[PDB]
Amino acid sequence: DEDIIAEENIVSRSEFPESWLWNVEDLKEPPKNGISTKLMNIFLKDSITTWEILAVSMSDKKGICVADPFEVTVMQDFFIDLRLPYSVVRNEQVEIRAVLYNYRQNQELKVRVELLHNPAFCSLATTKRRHQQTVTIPPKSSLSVPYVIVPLKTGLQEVEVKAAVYHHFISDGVRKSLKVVPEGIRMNKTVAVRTLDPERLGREGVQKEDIPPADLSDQVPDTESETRILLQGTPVAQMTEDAVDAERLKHLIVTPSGCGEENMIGMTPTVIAVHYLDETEQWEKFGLEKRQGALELIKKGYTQQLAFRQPSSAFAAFVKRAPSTWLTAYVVKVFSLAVNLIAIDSQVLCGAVKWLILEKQKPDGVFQEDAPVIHQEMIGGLRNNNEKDMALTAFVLISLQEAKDICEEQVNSLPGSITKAGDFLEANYMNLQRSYTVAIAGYALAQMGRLKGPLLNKFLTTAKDKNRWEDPGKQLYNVEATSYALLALLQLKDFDFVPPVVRWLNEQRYYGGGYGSTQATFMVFQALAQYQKDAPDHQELNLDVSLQLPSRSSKITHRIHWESASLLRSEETKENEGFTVTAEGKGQGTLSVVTMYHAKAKDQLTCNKFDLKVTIKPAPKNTMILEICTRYRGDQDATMSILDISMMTGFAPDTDDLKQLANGVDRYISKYELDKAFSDRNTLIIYLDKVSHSEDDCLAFKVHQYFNVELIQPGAVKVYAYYNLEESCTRFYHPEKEDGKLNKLCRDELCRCAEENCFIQKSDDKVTLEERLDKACEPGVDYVYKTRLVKVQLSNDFDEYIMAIEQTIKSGSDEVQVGQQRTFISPIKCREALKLEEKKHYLMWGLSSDFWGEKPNLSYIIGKDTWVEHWPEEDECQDEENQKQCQDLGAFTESMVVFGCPN
Amino acid sequence: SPMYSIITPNILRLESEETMVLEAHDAQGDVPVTVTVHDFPGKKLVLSSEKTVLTPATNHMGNVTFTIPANREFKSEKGRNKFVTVQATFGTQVVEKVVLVSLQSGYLFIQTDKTIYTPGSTVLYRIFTVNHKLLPVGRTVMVNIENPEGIPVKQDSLSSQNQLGVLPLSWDIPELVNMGQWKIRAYYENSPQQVFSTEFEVKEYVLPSFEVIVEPTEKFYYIYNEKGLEVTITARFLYGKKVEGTAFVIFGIQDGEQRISLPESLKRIPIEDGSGEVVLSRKVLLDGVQNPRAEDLVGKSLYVSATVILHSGSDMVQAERSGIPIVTSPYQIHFTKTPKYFKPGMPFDLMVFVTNPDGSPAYRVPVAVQGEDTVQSLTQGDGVAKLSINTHPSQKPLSITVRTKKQELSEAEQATRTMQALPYSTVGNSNNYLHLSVLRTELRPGETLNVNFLLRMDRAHEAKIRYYTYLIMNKGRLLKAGRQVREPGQDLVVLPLSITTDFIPSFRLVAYYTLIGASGQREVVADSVWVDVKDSCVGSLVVKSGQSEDRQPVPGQQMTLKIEGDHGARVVLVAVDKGVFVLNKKNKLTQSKIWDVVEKADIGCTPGSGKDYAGVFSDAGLTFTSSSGQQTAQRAELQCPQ
Amino acid sequence: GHCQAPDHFLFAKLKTQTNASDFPIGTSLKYECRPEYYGRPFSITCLDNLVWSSPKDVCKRKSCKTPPDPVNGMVHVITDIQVGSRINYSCTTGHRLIGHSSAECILSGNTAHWSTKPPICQRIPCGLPPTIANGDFISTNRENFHYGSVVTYRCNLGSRGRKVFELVGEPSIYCTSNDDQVGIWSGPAPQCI
Ligand SMILES: *[C@@H]1O[C@H](CO)[C@@H](O)[C@H](O)[C@H]1NC(C)=O
Repeated sequence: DEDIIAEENIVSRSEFPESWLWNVEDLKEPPKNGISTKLMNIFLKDSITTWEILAVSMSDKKGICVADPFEVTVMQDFFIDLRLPYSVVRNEQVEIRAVLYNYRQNQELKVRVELLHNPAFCSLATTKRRHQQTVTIPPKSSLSVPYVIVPLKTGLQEVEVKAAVYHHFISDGVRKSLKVVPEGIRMNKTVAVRTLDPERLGREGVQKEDIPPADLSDQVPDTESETRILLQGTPVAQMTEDAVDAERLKHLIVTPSGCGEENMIGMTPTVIAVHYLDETEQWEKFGLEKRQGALELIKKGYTQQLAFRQPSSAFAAFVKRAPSTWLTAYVVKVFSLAVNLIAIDSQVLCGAVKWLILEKQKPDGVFQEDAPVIHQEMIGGLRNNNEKDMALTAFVLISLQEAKDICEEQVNSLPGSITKAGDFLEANYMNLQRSYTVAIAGYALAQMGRLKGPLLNKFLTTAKDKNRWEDPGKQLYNVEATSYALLALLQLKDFDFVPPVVRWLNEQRYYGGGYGSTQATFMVFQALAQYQKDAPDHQELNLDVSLQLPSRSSKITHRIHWESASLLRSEETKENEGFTVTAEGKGQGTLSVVTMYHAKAKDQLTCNKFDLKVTIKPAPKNTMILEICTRYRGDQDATMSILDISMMTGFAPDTDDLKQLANGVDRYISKYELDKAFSDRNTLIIYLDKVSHSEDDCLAFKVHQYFNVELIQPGAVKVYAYYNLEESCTRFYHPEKEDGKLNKLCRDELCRCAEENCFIQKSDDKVTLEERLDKACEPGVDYVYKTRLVKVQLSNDFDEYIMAIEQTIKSGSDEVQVGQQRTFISPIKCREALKLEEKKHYLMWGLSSDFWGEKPNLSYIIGKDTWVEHWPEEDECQDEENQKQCQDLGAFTESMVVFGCPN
Repeated sequence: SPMYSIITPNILRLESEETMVLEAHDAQGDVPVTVTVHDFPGKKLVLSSEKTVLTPATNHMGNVTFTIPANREFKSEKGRNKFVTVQATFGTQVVEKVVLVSLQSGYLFIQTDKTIYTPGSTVLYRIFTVNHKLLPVGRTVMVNIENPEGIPVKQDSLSSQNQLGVLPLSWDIPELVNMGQWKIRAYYENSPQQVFSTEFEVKEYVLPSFEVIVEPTEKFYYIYNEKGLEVTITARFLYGKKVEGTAFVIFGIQDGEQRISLPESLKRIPIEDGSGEVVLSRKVLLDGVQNPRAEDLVGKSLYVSATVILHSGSDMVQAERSGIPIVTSPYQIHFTKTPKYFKPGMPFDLMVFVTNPDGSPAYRVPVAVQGEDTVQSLTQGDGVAKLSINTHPSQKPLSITVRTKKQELSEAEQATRTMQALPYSTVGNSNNYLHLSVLRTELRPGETLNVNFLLRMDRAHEAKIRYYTYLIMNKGRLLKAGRQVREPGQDLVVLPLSITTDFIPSFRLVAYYTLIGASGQREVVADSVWVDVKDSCVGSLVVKSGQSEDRQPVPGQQMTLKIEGDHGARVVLVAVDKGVFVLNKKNKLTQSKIWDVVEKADIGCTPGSGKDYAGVFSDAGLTFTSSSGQQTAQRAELQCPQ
Repeated sequence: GHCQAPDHFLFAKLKTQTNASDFPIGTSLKYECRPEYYGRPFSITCLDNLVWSSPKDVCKRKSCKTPPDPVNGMVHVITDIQVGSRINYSCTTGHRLIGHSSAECILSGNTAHWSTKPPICQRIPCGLPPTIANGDFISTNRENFHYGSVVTYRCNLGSRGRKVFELVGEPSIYCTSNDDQVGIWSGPAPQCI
């Protein structure tokens, strides 16, 4: 044009990030009055907007600080705002908008605006021709320029528009991106659910699983898919019997007093109460201040007990009384358990043990009581048995084995005495008549691991109902014996037998702490503590899972443990493929495989709630009449609605006709557009109060063409509800184009743009022989045929010419033999320029990109590079005006057939 | 009878520096002290490592600073609570207390670059790893990313070591993705129980051309106002220029989580110079709902949805103001800053917090307690007003009713609330109390604060009090410990207290004196108070313009940026288009949120005082133990009672 | 009569015959902006005062586009984006640069396009963690490791479970780099014995 910057010289603004300046900076500046100051020279991006800057500081002294936001307003005097949606559907015709803003106070700008040509889009801008308008923008205003385009190839494409003003330095451009989504909808297809139990469901403890590819029958070609695999471990907890409520154990705290016997009777419940509450961790409901007090009581009991310790290291009731074997053994048994609690002198303990062995042990390995204890209620079930040799031998032996680890490396005669007594217990075991003795000697032998075979069977079969070891007599003996038996089971690690026993003990509701409750209390709480200590609360979980994907030679490894049970394993693959899962180890897993893809489902595209019919008709310069009829789909009439109307280029509504609508009831048009100039209204919005759901509500107005130009763009009509823009309907209108649709050629799911020239530029300039020869010898040119038009099949859109090929000059990638018919497709509107009629002959040539469908069934398309030249009939060659043409045709034909090209 | 006492924080934390207060009362010579920490129960010898010597001229008081090492966490999600045994020996005498343990290592904060993302884009996020002192620490941190359904789709384990407490991170949102609210979860390796989280939205969107902001004339609605709800619509371009267009506006009533639209409230208004007005009439409001009584609508909210459409018709932007309360009164009264216990015969200081229906603090609002005349007060900037009342010696609970005294309201529109306080119980009814009075408000670092110690007791034993022991608790730890001296006959003494940046956001001041009371009986009397400090950064961070103000910068032009901060610190930056925040302004990182998270993590559960000395200590988040047997109760609970 | 040879602007070019020194009154000469610059085509005329006309601001110099903020990277720009200017790229921490660090503002003479392409800074990868006997490491990630990833060791408990051996020597370790290269482990500490 006149005095204007060229389009090619304009570099459009491409950068529109939503976030940036992710920079990291340290302040090294020496402080002036405690404040360091760094200056940052940065680069503002292309976007016109206010940028908000948030900073966070981290210091090794002052810590973390979140600064207040800082705004920078980025703007120009004249600029383009290109408004594009998030995503557009492939092959569907849409209308985008470019809004030019001129904010200059007193100055109006004469503007040239141009849309660039992209192969990915079908527009009025061709390869050799631009689409450009010239519009005037008043000071402090804006102007919207509609563009109608059809997306072609999927993926992320680019839309670029440029603009420059006349007689000024002002210019601008916008280059954005847009996602082209194919037809369909996201659908989640669940592939496989596989339960993993390599122990139960696996062979050789190993379970391998085969997972096939997803169905994806209705998947859209070339679209992506994502397969997601989840490994979920399942925790299996075993019920552990209820621990004894600490509310019942409150009475077991007792201040130790009295002489050598009573002191132990009082020390007993306080010692075992700690032991149990420590393992059961019930102190919280018991209270934490009580423990140390109890520890003081224990220390007291021990200290007082040391006053009854004789020079022989043996213990007896009174210092004047002969030493008691059982009492000393029980003192050992208690102090052995008290090591975890209070400080205890190993010399006193191992000394008592040593005295026991070197004094009270008989040559047959039997321990004997020379001086019986005074309290016969503190010995428990040792009474009435008559088996007391065995019973006492067991008791003492147990007391010896509890003190072993402390006294083993001190007293040399300990293991000797242990095995010595053990032989004696072993030999006489099978003759036991009373369950109590079976239990105590049972536990006695179990610590040596010497309870095996027949003896163990005798121990197990003694239990009534496989729960309780009991004899006829007082209950406490049966409880104590059952406790001993529990210690025995736990020593031999038989957990199958255990739970019915513990269920019975707790069922007795015996918390101990009464007259002669010493043995019962101590042993039942020792046993019930060892139970909870050794009781598994879970089933072992170790999972070794491996994944073999045909797309990855790399081996995928995942290990699931019992602490991992909460954690979920996730793996993803973009390729749909069958894969193998190799699982091993204990535990129960769950495997889920689910794919997400694109479905071939149709249509998915429609005007949801709105029916819209647009009719543009010539009125009886040029004046026409645009009529819009609409009806809402629903049970009620819609609320306030919007009619967004664009204009065919060079058109404007009749300013007079608008007022009758605007002043009419139920219709509203803003005064902004009503008092606006006749020129520069290409966009008019009619606000409707309602649209009927029963019958069509229609309206019409006249449109004048103030500017005559070639190839005008169809106008658009968009109806929508104010609360929802997503639900709408879009219609186009053109006088010479059907339904406002642009010419585009589509078969299957693919479409190509028809908006270019129908064929090669016609003569003149008159074509010579060298021209045809050189042009047809171009490496790109594929086929050259001499043809005859058989029959013209017209349609609503595309014309199909049936051409029988009479000879093949040049052959392309298509295999076609002489005499075979072919079909040529041309856009309507090019039919009168082609002026093709039947029975006449023509010469055609084209490229390899013009084929319709796939080999070897093809249809030909006439493009801008397609050559069509009428071949005169033989009788018509005699005419004086056909001479040069016929000579050229024959020449070209035989030159091409016989000699071919030199290149 | 020399008495040995230990003061510790109520709850102990792992891998955090804790302090312990050692005291020897009425002793002679230099007393050595050894401090040991063990597992409960049994002996693991967690930290024996702190040894110190209490001496005269130090007035027999000393610090012990230890950091407890972490077993990490074996079990479990269920718990349960773990305790440790703190034991201290002075030369002979043993004093021990078992303390509850929280597994919290420190705080974690997550910053995302935007508030909303698109499928096929990248989410940039930083993780700030700090301790309880909010100082930077390198540690191991577990990170998870949860989809709307809750399934973590990505989990890693990272180390912030040598990163200076900042972990830069990124995640690529897939192209085939579930739309909704996505969540970034993170926690320390040693503490899976404490999880910090952030949200971000995935949606199909485009950045708009302009923004819409709707505002009511007032932030509530008065039920009897005939004018109805008045709403002003403002619509401005991103570059600050006003707009010309047409707006659609409609109202609605929100009750519970259920919303009900008002069909006849629909209005179409023109937008001129980036402004517009619309009014919801009381008639339409009361007609929309058939409930005939108007007063039923109180306690409900209103919402306005405005949709602005350009005159080009190309761009359309919607905005909403929700939670507009329908109230009988502009104000409400809250006691959450006032202690629930009083010292009989001593001045009781109430702090009344008056707020607007939106939660914003009211400014300059007259309040009083019936009854009547002598007391009156105006609400300050923080929205809190002080009312101090005299106290009767009686044991009857103090029932206080506070009302707003603002003029022009009909008393129907006056806000009222009733509280009750309970008498502090003393030892053996000795009637010996202690009153801590701190008056000044709007306190800032660098200021000094006079603390008034008022002693109440018979003058027979008054000469035996030569000191008060004071403790400054902050951020769940012990900030300071000290001794305020008292000469015989001094009933009210003053302690100057320097205020550093270490008192932010706020602090607690506890104080106690002990003496041998009637007939060889040891009495320990204590009191506490809570002081709010102005919320701010410890240091300073400013980002401003580096050039003179001439005109706006043009796209593509360079800009010099000025940053003002502390020496040696590391600064992380982000720049966001404001069109983004039009769509989502939620979950943005703010210092206020940080201090909020800290103030929610406080172990002190009460504004001050207590039912007794043990109550005073425990409520203020402290434990007091003595060789004479006087000690606090046991808190087994991790959270604050409610 | 007659205006002398016109002054040399040198940022604009005349392509047409200048065979003469003394030009007459009212004669338009066409000055097009030099290829190093860009501006609208204009024409200068004699004032009739023997002096040539003054151009308004028709012509301007050029620049090469907008430098993008790359993913996980910092762009240091000194001076301006004008032709012949240099800008630099730096990955701050935990990433290696693939590309050319120094970038140059260019003139190909038809149009300007950056000489080097924006580099990519990628997270520092690490090899397999050091393997020790009798014990294993636990993590959700095993096969593929990236910079900053921390792994923790443990000792195998067998089946029933028992305390076997002892965990010793700093079980937790992470990937790091003391140079910009493939990452190496902080230390090969752990043992189960
Ligand atoms: C403990 O003593 C140190 C000096 O050794 C002092 O810096 C610190 O402030 C004291 N701690 C408290 C809580 O007073």
